[PDB]
Amino acid sequence: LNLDPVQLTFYAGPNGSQFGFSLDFHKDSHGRVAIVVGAPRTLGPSQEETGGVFLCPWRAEGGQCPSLLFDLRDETRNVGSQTLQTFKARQGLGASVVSWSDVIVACAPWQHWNVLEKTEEAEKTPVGSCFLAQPESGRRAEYSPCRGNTLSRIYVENDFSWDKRYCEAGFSSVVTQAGELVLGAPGGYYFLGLLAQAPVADIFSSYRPGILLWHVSSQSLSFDSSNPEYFDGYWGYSVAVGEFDGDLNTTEYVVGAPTWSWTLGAVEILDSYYQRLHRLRGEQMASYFGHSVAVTDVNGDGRHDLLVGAPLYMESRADRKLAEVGRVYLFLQPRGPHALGAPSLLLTGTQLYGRFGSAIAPLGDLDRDGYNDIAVAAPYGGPSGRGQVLVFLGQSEGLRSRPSQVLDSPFPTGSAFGFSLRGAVDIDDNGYPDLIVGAYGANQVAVYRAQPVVKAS
Amino acid sequence: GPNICTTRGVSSCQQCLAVSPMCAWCSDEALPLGSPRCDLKENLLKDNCAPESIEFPVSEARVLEDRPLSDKQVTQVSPQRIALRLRPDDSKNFSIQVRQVEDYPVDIYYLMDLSYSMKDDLWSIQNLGTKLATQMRKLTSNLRIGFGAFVDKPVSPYMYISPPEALENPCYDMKTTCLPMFGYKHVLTLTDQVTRFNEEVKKQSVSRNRDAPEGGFDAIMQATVCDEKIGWRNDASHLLVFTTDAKTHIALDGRLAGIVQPNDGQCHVGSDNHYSASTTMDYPSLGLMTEKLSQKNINLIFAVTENVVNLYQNYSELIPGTTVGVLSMDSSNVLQLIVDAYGKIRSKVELEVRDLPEELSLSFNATCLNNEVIPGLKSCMGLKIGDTVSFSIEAKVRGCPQEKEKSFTIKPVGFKDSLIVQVTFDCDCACQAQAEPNSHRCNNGNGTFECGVCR
Ligand SMILES: *[C@@H]1O[C@H](CO)[C@@H](O[C@@H]2O[C@H](CO)[C@@H](O[C@@H]3O[C@H](CO[C@H]4O[C@H](CO)[C@@H](O)[C@H](O)[C@@H]4O)[C@@H](O)[C@H](O[C@H]4O[C@H](CO)[C@@H](O)[C@H](O)[C@@H]4O)[C@@H]3O)[C@H](O)[C@H]2NC(C)=O)[C@H](O)[C@H]1NC(C)=O
Ligand SMILES: *[C@@H]1O[C@H](CO)[C@@H](O)[C@H](O)[C@H]1NC(C)=O
Ligand SMILES: *[C@@H]1O[C@H](CO)[C@@H](O)[C@H](O)[C@H]1NC(C)=O
Ligand SMILES: *[C@@H]1O[C@H](CO)[C@@H](O)[C@H](O)[C@H]1NC(C)=O
Ligand SMILES: C[As](C)(=O)[O-]
Ligand SMILES: [Ca+2]
Ligand SMILES: [Ca+2]
Ligand SMILES: [Ca+2]
Ligand SMILES: [Ca+2]
Ligand SMILES: [Ca+2]
Ligand SMILES: [Ca+2]
Ligand SMILES: [Mg+2]
Ligand SMILES: [Mg+2]
Repeated sequence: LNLDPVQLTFYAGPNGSQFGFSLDFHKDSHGRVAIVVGAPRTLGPSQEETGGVFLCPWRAEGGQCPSLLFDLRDETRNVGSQTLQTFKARQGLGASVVSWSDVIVACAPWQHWNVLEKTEEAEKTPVGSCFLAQPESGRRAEYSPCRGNTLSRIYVENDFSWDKRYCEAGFSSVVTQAGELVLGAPGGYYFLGLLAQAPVADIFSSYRPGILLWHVSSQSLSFDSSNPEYFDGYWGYSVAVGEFDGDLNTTEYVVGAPTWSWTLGAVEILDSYYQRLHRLRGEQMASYFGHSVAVTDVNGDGRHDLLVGAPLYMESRADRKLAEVGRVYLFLQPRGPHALGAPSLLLTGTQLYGRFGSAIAPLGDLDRDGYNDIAVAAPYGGPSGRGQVLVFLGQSEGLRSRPSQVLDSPFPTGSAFGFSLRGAVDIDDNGYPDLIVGAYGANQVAVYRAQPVVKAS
Repeated sequence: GPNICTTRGVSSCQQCLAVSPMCAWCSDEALPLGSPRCDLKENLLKDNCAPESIEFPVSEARVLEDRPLSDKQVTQVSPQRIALRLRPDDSKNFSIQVRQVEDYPVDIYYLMDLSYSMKDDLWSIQNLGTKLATQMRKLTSNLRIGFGAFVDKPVSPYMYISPPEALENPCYDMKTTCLPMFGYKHVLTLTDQVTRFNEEVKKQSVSRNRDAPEGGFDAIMQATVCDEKIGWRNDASHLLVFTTDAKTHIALDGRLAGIVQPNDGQCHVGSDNHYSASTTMDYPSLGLMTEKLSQKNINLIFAVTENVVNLYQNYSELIPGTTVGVLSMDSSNVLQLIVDAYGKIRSKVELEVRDLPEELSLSFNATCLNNEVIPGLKSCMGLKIGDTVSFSIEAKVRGCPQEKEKSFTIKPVGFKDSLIVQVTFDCDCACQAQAEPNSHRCNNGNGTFECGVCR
């Protein structure tokens, strides 16, 4: 119980804003720590849901936070014979947030977009968008790699090839250590899913206020497929990064496609040019294998290991009866150029409809025993069904089969305690990594501090 | 020699019968003074009591109405009426047979995928609809059928939201016309009016949405949990037949529409016959569907086209009790699943007593399909159509009620037939009719004379 469950800090956002739907740690420039929090149904001055982002500084007491201002008005712009339009109603700004260096990236997956030319159009569709902010300088930029100006008719004659109109870019997001932003777009290419990547430096430098449609020169998008296995696979529902080919110069991507091959689900590991290295198939259909993906070295051998979440996995029980509890899979990375194999360990939920594996967070080395640890969210788990987060400690063999600590939700029913999870950062500067937990249903975020031993309370 | 009949020292024939069922009385005037009048029948005959003068009532159960059980008015219980003659503290036993001759009540609700991909399939599902009515009608006369339609969650990016004409006509940009998009729509409540069901099904036409996977699992959930709307009957056997030509949306897909609230498993249809939570609540998970299908005792049948038959067979394994058929122009395959389903329907013969007197008390010996007599049980289980079970009932009375003429009922649950039992209490003697009051033979006309005794 070395994560103090009594001395909790609570931050809160507006009612109905889904404050805590996403979150991340932010180190300004570059010492003090703050929490960026997404609230994707925050109202704008107009009383329509545009979403918002909050930047909470560290305070033991917690409370309300300042809003990170973004452009919330719709844009209309005529270029040549075309009219380009953005629609921010219900766009879900703060559906995903991620901090890198002195920059915060916040995305609106359901921002709509349209282009008009004479009597024709591209169709009004959710291409999505991400907003980048440099909070100290006040600088702003945008990145919306799925916006196009091809008219409806052309896609019909193409049989809908290279159709990025429903991307929902920024559904998921991650930044590499080098500063490459990687966006998941599950609706890409007519719901196959795609990834879009660009250097944060180049997004800022190539952005021009009032353009709406532009090409970031160093950007890189994944590919369309005619392979039925990928159809409606939601490739990019979740995303992560790591080292998986033993070459520290290159960086690999981990992508979740939780409805791949007729809802079997799959996680793929690719290089930065989207050429796939390994594929992990789902165990059971409709389990949403790949809903979440985490990367960390849990067994201390210096090689990143893979954690995949299957929240809707149904477990076998007496009298041939299945029970939806959720499951998490651990894949240890072997030495040499060898590929990953079968799961080294299967962690399974206990509570019915609990959705164990819905979120997976690296905690770093929580008890400083030389092995990194993880936290797994069961947003509707625990005896009451109010939510639960389980801490699993790492070891030489992989991870422990049973949790060292179980954090029960302090919020009422429907809070979604655990839906978002982040750790591996020392927030109060006591030398020990802490954990933050979102409860978007209650519009709150809980901060759990690590105590300076393997303590209890 | 001596017994409870003689030791009581009874004054009258009536009191003699009240002592015990085994006692008899001797009215014969030629019987000497020393001999006892109230005794066993053997001992009375042994003391030269005339057979004519012996008063010894016997309990009996005469069948009044004994029509035989029906084959293939309807007789499921036999006998139907019985007259019970009981004397003080006695108990006569009788028999009753039950047979499930009548057809089982069956409810079929039909879910029609009416998205644009079903355009070329529309005839098939309309044919299948009316052929369901026919197939089930010839299996059981007690049928009630209904239907509803689904497409998908009417929200971007499933729904075309431009231009403004596309909301009222999704097929606008194809220069044709289809209906506006809807999640799930309940068209016709479960009803016996089959000819109306056939008319309505043939009127249906397709709508259009964007993505191949559809929202049929919303429809299955609502068709399961909206009892009063759909109109399932408590006693009936419930079949839910589901048609589609495409893959399906499952829980957690809804996040592409901004929907994150888990499916609460409750009914949200109501007044306008539309699933009102379609745009605000996520698709249901396989487990939640299973819970509710089991809870509401509904059998799900997948009637899907051949291109997704393996997909739904696979889902069928994750939802036990579910069967899958191939939807096409030929309706043989899916109708067999309806025949199979009926052939699994089992019923129970559970006896219940009504209007039983306070003084009467019953006990039952049951003989079910295994033909073994189990005492103290009044219910058999696992009956098919035509199967017969048997019960042995014993009616015991406590003393002698002065109400005399009563009657009670023994009725199986769910059956309309019943055994009526008329009860009579014979507490008097034959010589009590010929009573001469104020007779000068007994104390100067102060005492009555009956059965060879003064009062
Ligand atoms: C509904 O559910 C069924 C049952 O799960 C699915 O059918 C299975 O599909 C999988 C995936 O295609 C099959 O697995 C593949 O089998 C191929 C052939 O295997 C033959 O030999 C084995 C002997 O071990 C027999 O058991 C089997 O019956 C076959 O005769 C292999 O070529 C495949 O290997 C390749 O891919 C795998 C990754 O999956 C790699 O690991 C290998 O290196 C290799 O590249 C693979 O093993 C499985 O056989 C099917 N089982 C059955 C019973 O049919 C349906 O696909 C599914 N359908 C839908 C729509 O949901
Ligand atoms: C949030 O809004 C809802 C409206 O559905 C309201 O009923 C509730 O009281 C509000 N919550 C709080 C904490 O005020
Ligand atoms: C009642 O049970 C007895 C068992 O001794 C049996 O002999 C008799 O036939 C039964 N009565 C009737 C009316 O069938
Ligand atoms: C039921 O069976 C028991 C045990 O054989 C027997 O004592 C009793 O008389 C039977 N009752 C009837 C009504 O047949
Ligand atoms: C997904 As459709 C072509 O049946 O509306
Ligand atoms: Ca590498
Ligand atoms: Ca490792
Ligand atoms: Ca550790
Ligand atoms: Ca700390
Ligand atoms: Ca079709
Ligand atoms: Ca659809
Ligand atoms: Mg970070
Ligand atoms: Mg369709």
